[PDB]
Amino acid sequence: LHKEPATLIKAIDGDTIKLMYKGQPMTFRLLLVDTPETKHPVEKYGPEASAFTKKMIENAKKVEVEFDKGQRTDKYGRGLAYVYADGKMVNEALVRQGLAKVAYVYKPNNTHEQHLRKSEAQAKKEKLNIWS
Ligand SMILES: Cc1cn([C@H]2C[C@H](OP(=O)(O)O)[C@@H](COP(=O)(O)O)O2)c(=O)[nH]c1=O
Ligand SMILES: [Ca+2]
Repeated sequence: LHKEPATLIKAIDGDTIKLMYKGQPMTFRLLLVDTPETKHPVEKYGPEASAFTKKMIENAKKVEVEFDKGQRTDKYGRGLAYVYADGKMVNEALVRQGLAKVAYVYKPNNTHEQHLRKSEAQAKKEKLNIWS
Protein backbone atom coordinates (compact mmCIF):
# COMPACT_ATOMS: atom_id res chain seq x y z
CA LEU A 1 0.00 0.00 0.00
CA HIS A 2 0.98 3.63 -0.47
CA LYS A 3 -0.27 7.01 0.56
CA GLU A 4 -1.44 9.52 -2.10
CA PRO A 5 -2.28 13.19 -1.61
CA ALA A 6 -5.77 14.56 -1.51
CA THR A 7 -7.49 17.80 -0.56
CA LEU A 8 -10.46 18.26 1.75
CA ILE A 9 -13.59 19.55 0.07
CA LYS A 10 -16.15 18.81 2.84
CA ALA A 11 -16.62 16.43 5.85
CA ILE A 12 -20.07 14.75 5.57
CA ASP A 13 -20.10 12.77 8.81
CA GLY A 14 -17.89 10.54 10.95
CA ASP A 15 -16.87 8.16 8.21
CA THR A 16 -17.67 9.82 4.90
CA ILE A 17 -15.66 12.76 3.51
CA LYS A 18 -15.65 14.62 0.16
CA LEU A 19 -12.00 14.89 -1.10
CA MET A 20 -10.42 16.27 -4.26
CA TYR A 21 -8.45 13.32 -5.56
CA LYS A 22 -6.32 13.54 -8.71
CA GLY A 23 -8.16 16.82 -9.44
CA GLN A 24 -11.62 15.22 -9.29
CA PRO A 25 -14.12 15.68 -6.50
CA MET A 26 -14.96 12.26 -4.93
CA THR A 27 -16.75 11.07 -1.88
CA PHE A 28 -14.56 8.81 0.26
CA ARG A 29 -15.79 6.32 2.79
CA LEU A 30 -13.42 5.19 5.60
CA LEU A 31 -12.33 1.52 5.33
CA LEU A 32 -13.11 -0.93 8.14
CA VAL A 33 -15.09 1.39 10.42
CA ASP A 34 -18.59 2.58 11.02
CA THR A 35 -19.42 5.83 12.81
CA PRO A 36 -23.00 6.07 14.17
CA GLU A 37 -25.64 7.15 11.68
CA THR A 38 -26.86 10.74 11.43
CA LYS A 39 -28.35 10.87 7.86
CA HIS A 40 -30.49 7.80 7.08
CA PRO A 41 -34.00 7.55 8.43
CA VAL A 42 -29.57 10.07 14.47
CA GLU A 43 -27.82 7.44 16.63
CA LYS A 44 -25.91 8.03 19.91
CA TYR A 45 -22.34 9.39 19.22
CA GLY A 46 -23.16 10.11 15.56
CA PRO A 47 -22.83 13.93 16.02
CA GLU A 48 -19.68 13.40 18.18
CA ALA A 49 -18.09 11.12 15.55
CA SER A 50 -18.98 13.58 12.82
CA ALA A 51 -17.46 16.52 14.77
CA PHE A 52 -14.29 14.55 15.49
CA THR A 53 -13.65 13.72 11.85
CA LYS A 54 -14.48 17.25 10.63
CA LYS A 55 -12.09 18.73 13.19
CA MET A 56 -9.27 16.28 12.55
CA ILE A 57 -9.36 16.65 8.78
CA GLU A 58 -10.00 20.43 8.62
CA ASN A 59 -6.92 21.07 10.80
CA ALA A 60 -4.51 18.97 8.80
CA LYS A 61 -1.58 20.49 6.85
CA LYS A 62 -1.62 17.42 4.59
CA VAL A 63 -4.34 14.89 3.84
CA GLU A 64 -3.60 11.55 2.18
CA VAL A 65 -5.59 8.55 1.07
CA GLU A 66 -4.29 4.98 1.03
CA PHE A 67 -6.30 2.45 -0.90
CA ASP A 68 -6.19 -1.18 0.12
CA LYS A 69 -5.40 -4.18 -2.16
CA GLY A 70 -8.94 -4.76 -3.55
CA GLN A 71 -11.88 -2.60 -4.72
CA ARG A 72 -11.15 1.08 -4.58
CA THR A 73 -14.82 2.06 -4.67
CA ASP A 74 -18.03 0.80 -3.17
CA LYS A 75 -21.42 0.29 -4.92
CA TYR A 76 -22.23 3.96 -4.28
CA GLY A 77 -19.14 5.06 -6.15
CA ARG A 78 -17.45 6.24 -2.82
CA GLY A 79 -13.66 5.80 -2.69
CA LEU A 80 -12.62 3.20 -0.11
CA ALA A 81 -9.48 4.20 1.74
CA TYR A 82 -7.51 4.76 4.92
CA VAL A 83 -7.40 8.50 5.30
CA TYR A 84 -4.55 10.29 7.04
CA ALA A 85 -4.45 13.79 8.54
CA ASP A 86 -0.75 14.75 8.98
CA GLY A 87 0.24 11.12 9.06
CA LYS A 88 -2.41 10.13 11.63
CA MET A 89 -5.02 7.64 10.32
CA VAL A 90 -8.51 9.03 10.82
CA ASN A 91 -10.00 5.51 10.75
CA GLU A 92 -7.79 4.51 13.77
CA ALA A 93 -8.30 7.78 15.55
CA LEU A 94 -12.13 7.37 15.63
CA VAL A 95 -11.93 3.70 16.77
CA ARG A 96 -9.36 4.65 19.49
CA GLN A 97 -11.92 7.17 20.87
CA GLY A 98 -14.82 4.70 20.85
CA LEU A 99 -16.51 6.90 18.19
CA ALA A 100 -16.52 4.15 15.57
CA LYS A 101 -16.69 0.38 15.62
CA VAL A 102 -14.62 -1.86 13.42
CA ALA A 103 -17.11 -2.89 10.68
CA TYR A 104 -17.64 -3.72 7.00
CA VAL A 105 -14.63 -5.93 6.97
CA TYR A 106 -14.69 -7.08 3.35
CA LYS A 107 -11.72 -9.11 2.05
CA PRO A 108 -9.26 -8.40 0.55
CA ASN A 109 -9.59 -4.81 1.85
CA ASN A 110 -8.63 -5.76 5.38
CA THR A 111 -4.92 -4.80 5.57
CA HIS A 112 -5.30 -2.68 8.79
CA GLU A 113 -7.96 -4.83 10.35
CA GLN A 114 -5.83 -6.07 13.25
CA HIS A 115 -4.37 -2.63 13.93
CA LEU A 116 -7.88 -1.17 14.13
CA ARG A 117 -9.15 -4.06 16.27
CA LYS A 118 -6.38 -3.40 18.81
CA SER A 119 -7.45 0.26 19.06
CA GLU A 120 -11.08 -0.71 19.47
CA ALA A 121 -10.13 -3.15 22.26
CA GLN A 122 -8.35 -0.36 24.15
CA ALA A 123 -11.35 2.04 23.62
CA LYS A 124 -13.52 -0.86 25.02
CA LYS A 125 -11.18 -1.51 28.01
CA GLU A 126 -11.34 2.27 28.67
CA LYS A 127 -15.15 2.43 28.39
CA LEU A 128 -15.03 5.36 25.91
CA ASN A 129 -18.12 6.84 24.24
CA ILE A 130 -19.78 3.93 22.36
CA TRP A 131 -18.37 1.55 25.05
CA SER A 132 -19.66 3.61 27.95
C1 LIG B 1 -16.99 0.78 4.48
C2 LIG B 1 -17.72 0.09 3.32
C3 LIG B 1 -19.05 0.37 3.11
N1 LIG B 1 -19.68 -0.25 2.07
C4 LIG B 1 -21.09 -0.12 1.90
C5 LIG B 1 -21.71 -1.24 2.72
C6 LIG B 1 -23.02 -0.66 3.15
O1 LIG B 1 -23.97 -0.82 2.08
P1 LIG B 1 -25.57 -0.85 2.37
O2 LIG B 1 -26.03 0.53 2.60
O3 LIG B 1 -26.18 -1.34 1.05
O4 LIG B 1 -25.71 -1.76 3.53
C7 LIG B 1 -22.74 0.81 3.29
C8 LIG B 1 -22.26 1.14 4.71
O5 LIG B 1 -21.89 2.49 4.60
P2 LIG B 1 -22.43 3.61 5.62
O6 LIG B 1 -22.00 3.00 6.95
O7 LIG B 1 -22.02 4.92 5.03
O8 LIG B 1 -23.96 3.52 5.53
O9 LIG B 1 -21.64 1.09 2.37
C9 LIG B 1 -18.96 -1.09 1.18
O10 LIG B 1 -19.57 -1.65 0.19
N2 LIG B 1 -17.66 -1.35 1.37
C10 LIG B 1 -16.97 -0.75 2.38
O11 LIG B 1 -15.77 -1.06 2.51
CA1 LIG C 1 -21.68 4.89 9.22
